[PDB]
Amino acid sequence: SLPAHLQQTFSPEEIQFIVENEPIKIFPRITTRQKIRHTRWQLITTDDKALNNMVAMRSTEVVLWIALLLKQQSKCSIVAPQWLTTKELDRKIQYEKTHPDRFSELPWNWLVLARILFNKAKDDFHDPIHELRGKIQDLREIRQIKVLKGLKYLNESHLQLDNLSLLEINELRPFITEIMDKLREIHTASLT
Amino acid sequence: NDDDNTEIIKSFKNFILEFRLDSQFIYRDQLRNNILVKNYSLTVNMEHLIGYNEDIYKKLSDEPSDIIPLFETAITQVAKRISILSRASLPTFQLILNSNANQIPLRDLDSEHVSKIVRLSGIIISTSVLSSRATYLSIMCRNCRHTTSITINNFNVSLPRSCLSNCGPDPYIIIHESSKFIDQQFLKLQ
Amino acid sequence: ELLPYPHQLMKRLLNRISMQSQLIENISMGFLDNESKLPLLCMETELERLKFVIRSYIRCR
Amino acid sequence: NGLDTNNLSHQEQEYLKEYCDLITDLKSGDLVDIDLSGSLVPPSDVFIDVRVLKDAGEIQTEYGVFNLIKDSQFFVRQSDVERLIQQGYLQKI
Amino acid sequence: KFRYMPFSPAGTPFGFTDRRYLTMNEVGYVSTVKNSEQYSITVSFFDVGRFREYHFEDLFGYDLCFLNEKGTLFGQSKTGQIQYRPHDSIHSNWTKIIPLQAGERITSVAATPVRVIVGTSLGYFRSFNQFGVPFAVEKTSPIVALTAQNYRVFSVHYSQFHGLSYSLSELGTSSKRYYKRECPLPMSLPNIKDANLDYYNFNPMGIKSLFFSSYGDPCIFGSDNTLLLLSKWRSPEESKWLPILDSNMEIWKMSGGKETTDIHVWPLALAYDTLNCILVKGKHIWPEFPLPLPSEMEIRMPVFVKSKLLEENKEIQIPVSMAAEEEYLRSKVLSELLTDTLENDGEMYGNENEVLAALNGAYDKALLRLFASACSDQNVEKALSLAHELKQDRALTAAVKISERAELPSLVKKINNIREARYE
Amino acid sequence: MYYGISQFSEAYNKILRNSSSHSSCQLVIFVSCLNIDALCATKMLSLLFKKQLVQSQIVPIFGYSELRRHYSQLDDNINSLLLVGFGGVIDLEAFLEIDPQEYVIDTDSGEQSFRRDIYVLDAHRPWNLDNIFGSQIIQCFDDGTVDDTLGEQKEAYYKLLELDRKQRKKQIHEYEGVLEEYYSQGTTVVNSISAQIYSLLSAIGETNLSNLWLNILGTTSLDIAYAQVYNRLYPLLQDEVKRLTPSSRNSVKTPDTLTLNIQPDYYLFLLRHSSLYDSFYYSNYVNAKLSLWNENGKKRLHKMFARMGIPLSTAQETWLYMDHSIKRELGIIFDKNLDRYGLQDIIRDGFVRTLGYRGSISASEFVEALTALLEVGNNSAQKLTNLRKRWVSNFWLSWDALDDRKVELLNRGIQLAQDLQRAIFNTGVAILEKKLIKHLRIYRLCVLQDGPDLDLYRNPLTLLRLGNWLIECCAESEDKQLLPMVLASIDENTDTYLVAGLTPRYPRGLDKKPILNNFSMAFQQITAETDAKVRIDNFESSIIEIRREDLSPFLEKLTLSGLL
Ligand SMILES: [Zn+2]
Repeated sequence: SLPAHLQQTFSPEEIQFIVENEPIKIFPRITTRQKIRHTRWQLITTDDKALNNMVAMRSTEVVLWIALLLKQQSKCSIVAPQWLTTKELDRKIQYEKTHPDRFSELPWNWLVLARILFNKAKDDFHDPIHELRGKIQDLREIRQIKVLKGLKYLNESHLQLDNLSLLEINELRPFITEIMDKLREIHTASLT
Repeated sequence: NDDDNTEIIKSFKNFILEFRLDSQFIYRDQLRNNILVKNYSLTVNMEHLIGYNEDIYKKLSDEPSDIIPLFETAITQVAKRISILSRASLPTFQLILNSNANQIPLRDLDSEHVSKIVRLSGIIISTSVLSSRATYLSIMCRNCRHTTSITINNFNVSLPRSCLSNCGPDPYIIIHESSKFIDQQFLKLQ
Repeated sequence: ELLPYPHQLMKRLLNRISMQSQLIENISMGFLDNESKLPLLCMETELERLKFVIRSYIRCR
Repeated sequence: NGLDTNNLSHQEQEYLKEYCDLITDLKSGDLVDIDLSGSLVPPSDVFIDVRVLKDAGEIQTEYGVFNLIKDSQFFVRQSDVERLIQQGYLQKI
Repeated sequence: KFRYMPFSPAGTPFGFTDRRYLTMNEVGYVSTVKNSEQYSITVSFFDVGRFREYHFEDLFGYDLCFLNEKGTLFGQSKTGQIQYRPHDSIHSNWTKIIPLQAGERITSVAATPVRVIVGTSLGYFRSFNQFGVPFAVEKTSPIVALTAQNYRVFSVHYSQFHGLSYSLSELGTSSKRYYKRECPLPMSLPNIKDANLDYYNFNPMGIKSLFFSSYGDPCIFGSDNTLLLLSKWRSPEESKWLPILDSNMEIWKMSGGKETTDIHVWPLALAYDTLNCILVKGKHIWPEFPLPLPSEMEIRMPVFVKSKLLEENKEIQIPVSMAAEEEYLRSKVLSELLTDTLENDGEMYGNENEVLAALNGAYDKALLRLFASACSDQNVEKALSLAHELKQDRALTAAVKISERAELPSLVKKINNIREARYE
Repeated sequence: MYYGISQFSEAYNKILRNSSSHSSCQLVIFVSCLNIDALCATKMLSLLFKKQLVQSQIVPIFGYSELRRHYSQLDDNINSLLLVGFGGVIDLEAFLEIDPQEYVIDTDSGEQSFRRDIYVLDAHRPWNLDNIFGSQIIQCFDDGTVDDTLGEQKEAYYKLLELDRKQRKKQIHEYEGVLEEYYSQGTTVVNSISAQIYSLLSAIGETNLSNLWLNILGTTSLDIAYAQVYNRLYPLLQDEVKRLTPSSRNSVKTPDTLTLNIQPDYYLFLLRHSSLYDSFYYSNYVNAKLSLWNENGKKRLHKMFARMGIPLSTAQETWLYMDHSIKRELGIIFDKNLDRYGLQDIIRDGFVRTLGYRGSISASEFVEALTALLEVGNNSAQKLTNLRKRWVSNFWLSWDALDDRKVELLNRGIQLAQDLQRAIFNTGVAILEKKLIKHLRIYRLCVLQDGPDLDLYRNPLTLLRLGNWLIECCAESEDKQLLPMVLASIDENTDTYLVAGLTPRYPRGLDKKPILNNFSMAFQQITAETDAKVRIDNFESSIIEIRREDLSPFLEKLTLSGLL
């Protein structure tokens, strides 16, 4: 009833679907806050209140799939989160290069949200988007080096991965879990 | 002119690091993936080099025998930057070219094509055994044992004629333990 | 492991999906019988996303 | 089937019949608000463009019609056409 | 020496390029492109639900503009041509030439739902109704800048023989009222790098923009990059200009200090308590055509001693004493403005009373946090004077709890006297 | 008239009022395939209706037969149609068998309203006046031609309609005279449909570089056949490029920068994909000027490159690898030389688009790619239908090629364009060397009886490629009188000639009033008189297909007619 490739992991589209439930800041380009001096949003999964009280260019926070729906039309702009600016990503790059073992504390959704917003909101960034793409690429490459170091220390016992992304984890998950399972089964089998 | 060579190298480094189509950094990806499977080369489509900055392609095609080693050097530097945490060893990377320049048939190649990049086709009628060419020679003076080295780019070197500070007329010898070599093969194209 | 079923949570979610479907339908009948369709589109795709999560959850277990 | 037969054993043929009957019982009792047999790719878009890959004439949907003219293209709610993508009459996404 | 120049709110120069903005405000923005011998004008809106963008080829080369909800007003400063364009296009566009003496120019223009207003460099002040009928001509000090919101008009005057001054009016469909006439404006004019000189060649007054709060209070943002708001303008004997945001200090603070330069604030509108603006980066002070998203800055009362913050921080964090001072002042002034709006103009979104109540909560909390430090220095009188300021009686009980924890029974006694008085 | 260009907004608002809902699909677009401008107009219109989230259907249609079929099977829920690139020149209310009383609703008032709109987006003229004045349901998007030109015909139509004695005789004779002189005008395109949609997007406030590029493409597709219309529209496109171009200068080429310049775009064929030599060699205009279909013209082209200081091997390099110094200096090298060969009209400024690092493409090259995809992209009645199905299906290869995500499909288009133009050129030198063009007194005749690549010319656009290649050659000669031409080609499979009636036109650089195509009604008159079996359902009604045995009687009756 569940396909083999979905049995013990998430598809990248499911990882996207998870990340799309996160709140994001938008500048509305419609006004829905009816003045004191008609259809309302009436949602059941998320905060209905913000969308019914939008005013144009008063920034407000909504769930990301609604922000993408409004940005498919010209009816909002999505404010790129503070970490995704050039200066912040450069600080994270310096952290990654300065601490060879720790992963830098980017948010768990960083690669997923970078991909989403670089595609669907390429015009909304204050910084030039080619630099943001370049530095997101720098971060992924440096973090992949750190992953390849970490996998030399797989155990039958456990492992710790402090600030690894949801996407990076989900990409590694079948390999790490299967190999550690087999190391366990070798070790436990040897016990009397 | 070493500053100019450094700017050529940095131009190629920027080409590897910056060239992108449809949201993918194709040469960063290709170089990383090549490093993972431990083949130290990069296949470059010169349509992309032209599309990036035709000044670089003009420099490359004017004198490839000088420019190709600089491009190889740039690839090594980017390879280290995208696969090693520096401030916590890889060889000289081979450049490989893809092209769609108009073919010159093998009979029409003559003296005006000397040292130009050329595209041609034919039938391989023989393939010689492999042979070892030096990339890095560790070099010693026979009398004073002054040691030096030659780093070689295989696009056309010799041992120095006399000692680089009597010491004999023709004194240098190779230290075969520290010297580095590469595979070379000869083919005949009909 | 097969984790224990969220009985009360699933009961109340299925009630909401029913009532929200009836609401979206009632508004559609109202349109057929101040007008802007955009909140209606958000409600429609909300039920699509939510029904996807329930579908995926049940199919997995 | 919840939406080559010679290769099955006859036990497998009647097994498959019973398992399909079971699936169609699950998406008919309680929980019927969700078509439990629907897709498990998450819904990426609410409206999609779809090119008609085979002709099927004028058919109704809940508040309208499609005339499935060969190599015509719609722009339409995905939830109103998914059944026809699975049945191979519509092309895109 | 001085030259009059045309102004429109937050309009930009051409600089080294062939397109510029005529204006931008809470409604939208207008841009013009030097399309060879003629100009391509585009009018763009932030509320795409209400209004639709449009463009036209302009043969006169309008250099003045103004943009309210109802229509766009255009002007050509050197020829006296003006044009007005309703946004519905159910009412007609219309065009007029207003007379100019030799060397006279239109310096600013503005529009209201029942009026169109034109001010010239010789200080003539011409009013037309919204259909172009001439209604009045005055003479005033030359109107270097001018805007309106609904029926309220706010104009800035200057000459070598009058100095900098302003007027505020509420013209209405009836009961045409004038709140202040040519009172001196306390804004600072620019000092006499070349991008700055280019900007002041375009705009010698150095008014980057000029507008109203969403609740209808006049605002201006001068060459000091300090947002000024005129408080209690509805009663002239109490009116006072409040420097509600030193944006240089706030840019310095939010960037971690480090002598941060080559980032500039381009103001659009204040809304309630939060300046919408473009943060321009680089040598040029003004935004480029692909208009960046207007970032938001909350207002900050200027109580931040830069030397003290340098000593503390050597990313910048604020000592809790300074933070409580700014919180108390900001909450007090914003609560006053909300109270005046609700008394005179009344609610418009229907939640301003809840906002004002929560704001009084922040005010009392800031006073209690100051009171705690005053009690930590064991000063009974500073503590008691702070105790007098609190609004909620229930909040004033917390001052008793603090003065108990700070072992000041004198303060406890005095506060209980205040409780007994406040009970009335 | 029916909707003037000032009030396209009102028709679009009526579309959104009547035929838009989240609930249902309600809007159908019929677009004439084998028409680049109609394609680009439909693409712009579909992007508009996507952004406004309007549920709609696009149907590509070959000709009037398929139109009447597809209209007949529309459900009453469809309360708006858009007819793109056809239908303006035929009485649609009669042809589609409309009775307005079958569609009328809610009269109250001296007024009516109707359960279905039929909006017509067509650039062909003369309009049928039943569409423009008679119908209450047909709603034409007028470029201004009616208000500019047709006041007398308006008055004549309404007075004749009113006029159900000496005065009666005089009036009815007069206005029948006016109308029968307005009809029997030759057919002609006066606008680009894509520019009409662009003016609508200007009214709504929807212009952007994507919609502008589509407008540029649809307009550029007119340039070969309708040079005057392209020259009329080109200034407005320059205005819009400057208005929508960003303000940055010294803009470094960056993988996210879409740029759309006005710059020198020579009249050579696929310059930035061909070699230089091939882009001269396969150009219609260069062939016409140099008479390149013979060895002397070939010698002249070699002479030109030698005089330019370009080695022939360099001239034959594919343009990307072709020498960078030559690519920089090319404008100077042309300026110094092309007047010397009379090729001075090669110099032109045109719209060039370059996106990121993936090359540069002019509107000229891009429409060549799109046309090649339309032409060669993917019992007699059934075989004919299965051929027309291939062309209806080729529409979606041109459509998908408009998207930057699918530039590999555009490169397929480029390759097919080169090989198509090669086939046209070889057929052309066959025609001119074997002197196929028989000079009948009224018009020139050319009939392809046999040869290689004959099975391409059963496509109307490929036949029109060859026709335009011939017409440039005849136009740029001094000895020949400018006369209309008939080009015909046998299909050995269907045993029918496909026949095209082609206008002449002046030399490419000269400037006079336009030349109209009167094969459109002459073919109709011969069809109406004859017992022959001839199809006349193509939207470009100057094209017909006819059985092999009937052609020579048809052409004899045509050359006896005075109508050409
Ligand atoms: Zn020595």
